[PDB]
Amino acid sequence: EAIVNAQPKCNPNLHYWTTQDEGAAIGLAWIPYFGPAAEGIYIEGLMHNQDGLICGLRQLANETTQALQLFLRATTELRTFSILNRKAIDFLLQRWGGTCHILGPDCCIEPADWTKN
Amino acid sequence: EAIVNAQPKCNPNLHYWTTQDEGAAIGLAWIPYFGPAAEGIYIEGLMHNQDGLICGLRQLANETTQALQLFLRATTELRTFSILNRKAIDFLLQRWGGTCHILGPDCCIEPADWTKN
Amino acid sequence: EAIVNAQPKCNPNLHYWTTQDEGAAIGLAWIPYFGPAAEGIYIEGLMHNQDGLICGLRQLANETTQALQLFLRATTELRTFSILNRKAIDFLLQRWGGTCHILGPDCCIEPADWTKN
Amino acid sequence: SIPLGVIHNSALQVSDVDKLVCRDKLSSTNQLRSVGLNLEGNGVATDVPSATKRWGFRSGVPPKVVNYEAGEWAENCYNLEIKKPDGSECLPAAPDGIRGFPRCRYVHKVSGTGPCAGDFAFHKEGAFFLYDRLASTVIYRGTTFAEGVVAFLILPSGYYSTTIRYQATGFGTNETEYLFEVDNLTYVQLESRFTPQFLLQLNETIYTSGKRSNTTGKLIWKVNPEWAFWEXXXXXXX
Amino acid sequence: SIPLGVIHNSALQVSDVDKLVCRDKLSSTNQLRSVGLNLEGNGVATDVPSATKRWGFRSGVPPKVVNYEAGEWAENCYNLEIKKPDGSECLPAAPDGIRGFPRCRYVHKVSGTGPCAGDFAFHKEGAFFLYDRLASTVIYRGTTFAEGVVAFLILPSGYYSTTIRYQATGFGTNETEYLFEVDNLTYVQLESRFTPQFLLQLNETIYTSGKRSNTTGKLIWKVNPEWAFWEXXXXXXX
Amino acid sequence: SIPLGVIHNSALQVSDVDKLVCRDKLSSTNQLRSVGLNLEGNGVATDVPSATKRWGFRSGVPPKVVNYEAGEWAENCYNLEIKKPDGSECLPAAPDGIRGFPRCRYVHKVSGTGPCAGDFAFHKEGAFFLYDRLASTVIYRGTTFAEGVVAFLILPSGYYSTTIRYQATGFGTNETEYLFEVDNLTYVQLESRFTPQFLLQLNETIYTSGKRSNTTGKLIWKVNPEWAFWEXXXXXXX
Ligand SMILES: *[C@@H]1O[C@H](CO)[C@@H](O[C@@H]2O[C@H](CO)[C@@H](O[C@@H]3O[C@H](CO[C@H]4O[C@H](CO)[C@@H](O)[C@H](O)[C@@H]4O)[C@@H](O)[C@H](O[C@H]4O[C@H](CO)[C@@H](O)[C@H](O)[C@@H]4O)[C@@H]3O)[C@H](O)[C@H]2NC(C)=O)[C@H](O)[C@H]1NC(C)=O
Ligand SMILES: *[C@@H]1O[C@H](CO)[C@@H](O[C@@H]2O[C@H](CO)[C@@H](O[C@@H]3O[C@H](CO[C@H]4O[C@H](CO)[C@@H](O)[C@H](O)[C@@H]4O)[C@@H](O)[C@H](O[C@H]4O[C@H](CO)[C@@H](O)[C@H](O)[C@@H]4O)[C@@H]3O)[C@H](O)[C@H]2NC(C)=O)[C@H](O)[C@H]1NC(C)=O
Ligand SMILES: *[C@@H]1O[C@H](CO)[C@@H](O[C@@H]2O[C@H](CO)[C@@H](O[C@@H]3O[C@H](CO[C@H]4O[C@H](CO)[C@@H](O)[C@H](O)[C@@H]4O)[C@@H](O)[C@H](O[C@H]4O[C@H](CO)[C@@H](O)[C@H](O)[C@@H]4O)[C@@H]3O)[C@H](O)[C@H]2NC(C)=O)[C@H](O)[C@H]1NC(C)=O
Ligand SMILES: C[C@]12C[C@@H]3C[C@](C(=O)N[C@H]4CC[C@H](N)CC4)(C1)C[C@@](c1ccccc1)(C3)C2
Ligand SMILES: C[C@]12C[C@@H]3C[C@](C(=O)N[C@H]4CC[C@H](N)CC4)(C1)C[C@@](c1ccccc1)(C3)C2
Ligand SMILES: C[C@]12C[C@@H]3C[C@](C(=O)N[C@H]4CC[C@H](N)CC4)(C1)C[C@@](c1ccccc1)(C3)C2
Ligand SMILES: *[C@@H]1O[C@H](CO)[C@@H](O)[C@H](O)[C@H]1NC(C)=O
Ligand SMILES: *[C@@H]1O[C@H](CO)[C@@H](O)[C@H](O)[C@H]1NC(C)=O
Ligand SMILES: *[C@@H]1O[C@H](CO)[C@@H](O)[C@H](O)[C@H]1NC(C)=O
Ligand SMILES: *[C@@H]1O[C@H](CO)[C@@H](O)[C@H](O)[C@H]1NC(C)=O
Ligand SMILES: *[C@@H]1O[C@H](CO)[C@@H](O)[C@H](O)[C@H]1NC(C)=O
Ligand SMILES: *[C@@H]1O[C@H](CO)[C@@H](O)[C@H](O)[C@H]1NC(C)=O
Ligand SMILES: *[C@@H]1O[C@H](CO)[C@@H](O)[C@H](O)[C@H]1NC(C)=O
Ligand SMILES: *[C@@H]1O[C@H](CO)[C@@H](O)[C@H](O)[C@H]1NC(C)=O
Ligand SMILES: *[C@@H]1O[C@H](CO)[C@@H](O)[C@H](O)[C@H]1NC(C)=O
Ligand SMILES: *[C@@H]1O[C@H](CO)[C@@H](O)[C@H](O)[C@H]1NC(C)=O
Ligand SMILES: *[C@@H]1O[C@H](CO)[C@@H](O)[C@H](O)[C@H]1NC(C)=O
Ligand SMILES: *[C@@H]1O[C@H](CO)[C@@H](O)[C@H](O)[C@H]1NC(C)=O
Repeated sequence: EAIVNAQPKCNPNLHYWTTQDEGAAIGLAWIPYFGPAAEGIYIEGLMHNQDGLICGLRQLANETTQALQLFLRATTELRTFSILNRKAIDFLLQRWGGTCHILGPDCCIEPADWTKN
Repeated sequence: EAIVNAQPKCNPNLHYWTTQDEGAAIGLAWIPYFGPAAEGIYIEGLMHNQDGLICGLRQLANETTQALQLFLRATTELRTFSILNRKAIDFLLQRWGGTCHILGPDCCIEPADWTKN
Repeated sequence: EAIVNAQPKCNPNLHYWTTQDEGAAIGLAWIPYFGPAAEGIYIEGLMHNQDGLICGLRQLANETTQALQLFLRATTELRTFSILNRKAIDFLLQRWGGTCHILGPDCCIEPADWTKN
Repeated sequence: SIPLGVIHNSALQVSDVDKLVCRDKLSSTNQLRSVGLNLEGNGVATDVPSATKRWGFRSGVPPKVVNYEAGEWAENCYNLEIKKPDGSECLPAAPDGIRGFPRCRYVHKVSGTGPCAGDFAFHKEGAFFLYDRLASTVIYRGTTFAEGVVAFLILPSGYYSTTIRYQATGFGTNETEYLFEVDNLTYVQLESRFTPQFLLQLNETIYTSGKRSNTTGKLIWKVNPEWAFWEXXXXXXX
Repeated sequence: SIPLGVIHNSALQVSDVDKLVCRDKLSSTNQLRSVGLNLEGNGVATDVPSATKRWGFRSGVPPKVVNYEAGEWAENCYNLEIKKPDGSECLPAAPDGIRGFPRCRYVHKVSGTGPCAGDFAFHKEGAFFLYDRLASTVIYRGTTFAEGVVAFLILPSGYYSTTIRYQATGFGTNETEYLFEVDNLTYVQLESRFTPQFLLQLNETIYTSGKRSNTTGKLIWKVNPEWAFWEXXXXXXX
Repeated sequence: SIPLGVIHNSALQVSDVDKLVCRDKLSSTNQLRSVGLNLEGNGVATDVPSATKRWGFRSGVPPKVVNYEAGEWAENCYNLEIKKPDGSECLPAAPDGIRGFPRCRYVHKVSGTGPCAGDFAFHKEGAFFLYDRLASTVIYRGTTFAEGVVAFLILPSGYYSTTIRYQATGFGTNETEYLFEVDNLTYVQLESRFTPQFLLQLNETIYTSGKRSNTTGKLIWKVNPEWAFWEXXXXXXX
């Protein structure tokens, strides 16, 4: 569907925290004994509302909640870390879960430059 | 292989319990604070022995036990939730884990309607 | 890259322990009640330095440590069992994560015997 | 590989690995299902004396847990509170997140004593103790379970539960004594032949025939002699 | 399926499932991100009296935890130490590995008492309590959290934190009383209208005007009347 | 990305990411293996005094655990029971499911005291403490481990273990004293130069030369001076 922000307000700016993707530490900062404590493993960034992504993000997390809660009700796992890996697997199964009929609408093989041959 | 039910008896009917796949809750039943308790998250169904699936199912779970137990012996995970995701990954690796030689027997690409071109 | 063993020494032989891949147990050894204790679930093997794999293995585990530690710092999972499954998913996404342009360099479809048709 | 069930030619079968079947379609992880079936459905004896003999204590084997997504309504479940003669607990408390099996017509709650010569209680036939969407290789204290096994496959009246209480001495041995409990002072010597419905009927007649102990000591009845489910004063009663 | 966000035509949108988009590319698991957004950013009331009314106690629902990889700097967080009148703890201790929310400008630490008629405290609107990269459906004792919700999508000045302490009676009810604490013997009756900055300013004037209790009993001030954040002696003060 | 090893041109190498190799085949998850190698095999000093100096206490860093599927028989393992001078434990008990390293020729069990200025003990060089198919960044109390590192890759005489016991003061410091224990009252001053086999031989001669303490006090021997493994009464002994 489309996402229509239906919230009373929207903070259009997004001051965010997260963790870095690898990144060679300056010397021995990767060793846990020498590295930062739990409080200092975060980076920060600021993202504005170009293309309205911030306000759409807030509406998307709001609308995700019902499905997420129903998923958490049905699982017996105390802590779920596998949603994104399972979405990656679903991505591959949607495209490659059966035989790929070329020129078909559910097969992502393009022999365009194989057609000019 | 084939599954031959070799059990002393077989209950041919299957009264089953499980959890629903999403399903829009009536109003606020998805909120954990308002939703059902642990005892009332289940649905029920009844399935008969059409195509002999029930009696084959009982034999299949019986014959699965040896491999499952040997898998549980070799893992250090106290609770295993990843068997089905790993079978999905194995499904994709069997077909797409190497180069796909068209018209080959281990490549599931059918250019049938690409052949009529 | 290439792996250059830069360690002070290298044990070129590798006396290893691991667990077996399934393997029909002699009778009832698969039942946990009858099977071996935690101390006796291991097999053993010995592998020598053919192709220099042992000394490269020691250098590879040494060089893996920085990335592994940085990954463990960023995760909130107390015990991580999903690195290999996630590498399998990454393997499939690298090759099949988008449309496969035949004869392209990032598409592993070979119509060689489909070309002789 | 752990077997995986698939429906070929209007019949279930284990998918052969080295044979690739391009016609089989797996469109999403939703098509994969883990499933638990009760030993009940295979015709095993479900009475307490026969069922308990399939369980045994053992040390050195760490417990293991695997989840399953769908299960089967059980006629018989079991709930154990076993201590050693010195009063120490024989079974571990249920780990966090493991609840009782969700659908039981009869929960056989057995309380009593035994030597318990082992850190955990396993299934002697290698089956699983089925809990709420979690299958364990061991028995947890005071937690209702059905005996069962798990299957994995690719897809292409209310609920009434009544508790039947028992007392056991020499649990987990060759010489185990069981007593059906009708109240805290009135018991009936248990036989393998007694079905759940027979126990509930005998309990009601004892209550309606006034045959309960009207003293402060324990009254023990023996009884005269008097197909699967889906198809210190002693005395006598005939 | 749990919704998954994707950027089509310079606009975010939920990817329709039954429609396959071969032009979308997923090159690695790194492209998938889980993300937590604060209810703050939607304009909810963040003052303690309004915020606490969105939480409530309930039994029979097992707690659930899901992780998220990136979060948002919060203006307001909360940290609860609630006991029953008899002194038993109302909230469970934080499980191992669950730390406080990592970025808070104001932590509202509320201590006090309430009936706590439930095993756990849930969010009445179904939102999540955001901790350090872990989102829980329940509140943990003495652990700082922001109210928030989680999103999943496919990619194509320092940190200052100050604690504002409160006292509560009748927590989790319709008749809850709150007191802003300036020291262990000097309190101010709390109103929804009081912003965090107003509380810090009022605290400093009380310290600089010597209006603190110079006795051994509790001094309680009331005060006269006197847009979102990103855009026993009583008395009076006017 | 975490490096992944692959065999190209009869030589192991780290697979470059941005270069796709269609000739590489991954037929199942079974082809992927996680693997642990002992620092032993790289030539590090394995004697207790040298090994312990590579470990240190630190707070604020939450412990982390990762599993590995295959390991290497170790010549030297270690097992620590360290308390503060006031008798409080320095190391945490092993979490459920973490057992000792499965193959050790010599387990160096060190008991004693140190300041332990940190919540956990980490490896100063960033290596892992290898347990039974689980690698941890920290040391667990009374649990046998080898020092090691983990690798990930794509595939294309019995067991005798003897315990060597030690006593330590000032553990985890620059001025640590160690004593090899031959019985509860007879000790030998420990030097880095002493190999495991030398310790076992010296222990036997002390037993066969009657040089054990035949009093009720502790007897401490010093000894005169007298390549990798795979290739209060004091006194003296020469
Ligand atoms: C999958 O499905 C199959 C088939 O349904 C199940 O197979 C059962 O396997 C168990 C063992 O794993 C069998 O139990 C054994 O039965 C033997 C014979 O049973 C009776 O029949 C003979 C007459 O032929 C009598 O003489 C005998 O006394 C029995 O009355 C026993 O000899 C075995 O004895 C063992 O246990 C006893 C009691 O604990 C000990 O005293 C012995 O020393 C010995 O250890 C044992 O009891 C069972 O019979 C099999 N059933 C069938 C129908 O063949 C699988 O178990 C099932 N898998 C799972 C995981 O559920
Ligand atoms: C995703 O985003 C949407 C939109 O922002 C959120 O929607 C909110 O949903 C909650 C409930 O889930 C709503 O709360 C309810 O508000 C009702 C009306 O609010 C006021 O307005 C009327 C005037 O029209 C007044 O008469 C009324 O008294 C209120 O002042 C209330 O009627 C509801 O009452 C319930 O709670 C009270 C107090 O606990 C109880 O006494 C009642 O018995 C009853 O149980 C309730 O408070 C909220 O208004 C919605 N917001 C908007 C902007 O529409 C979603 O919650 C959000 N999802 C997540 C997961 O964050
Ligand atoms: C992967 O493999 C590599 C190579 O084998 C390993 O590299 C080792 O890294 C550690 C640190 O991470 C090194 O330890 C350091 O050694 C320095 C020099 O060692 C001696 O040599 C000089 C002479 O050149 C002497 O002057 C010196 O005194 C040493 O005797 C030391 O200077 C370092 O000192 C640090 O520790 C001491 C004691 O704790 C402190 O007092 C200091 O303040 C300082 O903090 C340090 O000891 C080691 O030498 C490297 N080995 C090699 C062969 O190069 C990686 O560790 C390995 N990775 C993993 C994960 O196993
Ligand atoms: C093959 C199965 C048929 C039937 C529904 C099963 C299932 O999970 N179906 C889903 C889709 C249909 C419906 N909406 C429910 C949910 C799939 C579960 C089954 C089962 C459950 C319990 C024990 C043994 C077997 C029963 C096996
Ligand atoms: C779509 C996102 C844009 C931005 C970076 C995001 C991200 O994780 N980017 C990675 C790559 C770029 C950079 N190096 C950081 C790490 C991806 C996280 C975001 C977010 C974070 C927190 C709350 C809500 C949203 C903010 C959403
Ligand atoms: C590349 C490997 C070669 C050898 C067997 C390895 C393996 O796991 N082989 C399986 C298939 C063959 C056999 N049946 C055993 C099981 C794969 C594990 C190895 C290893 C183990 C321990 C430490 C370091 C390295 C040793 C590395
Ligand atoms: C178990 O009991 C039976 C009869 O009650 C007896 O024959 C058998 O010897 C006993 N087993 C042992 C090990 O004593
Ligand atoms: C029976 O005994 C149990 C435990 O001894 C006790 O909890 C229960 O209240 C008793 N019931 C009656 C009716 O005495
Ligand atoms: C036995 O009968 C009495 C009489 O009504 C009843 O209250 C009791 O619950 C019965 N016991 C069981 C186990 O059903
Ligand atoms: C008292 O007990 C006897 C036997 O135990 C029983 O027959 C009788 O019905 C009971 N009640 C009475 C006598 O009221
Ligand atoms: C809650 O309090 C309000 C006013 O304080 C009152 O009107 C209402 O009746 C109370 N609710 C209950 C359930 O008593
Ligand atoms: C205030 O009270 C708390 C708890 O009662 C105590 O820990 C703290 O030290 C006190 N502070 C002062 C200044 O008295
Ligand atoms: C209130 O003011 C005093 C005066 O400096 C200060 O020490 C104290 O920290 C303030 N309280 C808060 C919650 O900031
Ligand atoms: C003492 O308390 C009074 C009122 O509580 C206040 O006005 C005064 O400033 C305080 N300090 C003094 C009198 O030094
Ligand atoms: C550690 O001990 C050495 C010698 O034993 C000494 O030179 C050094 O100063 C000590 N370190 C500290 C921090 O005191
Ligand atoms: C030696 O001491 C330990 C602990 O102090 C004790 O457990 C052990 O029995 C003792 N052994 C002898 C032979 O005294
Ligand atoms: C030392 O020698 C005695 C003599 O046999 C032996 O019993 C003891 O086990 C030895 N100690 C060790 C650590 O091997
Ligand atoms: C007694 O101790 C001395 C020295 O400690 C030793 O030489 C002697 O062999 C021991 N045994 C005896 C005297 O029987």
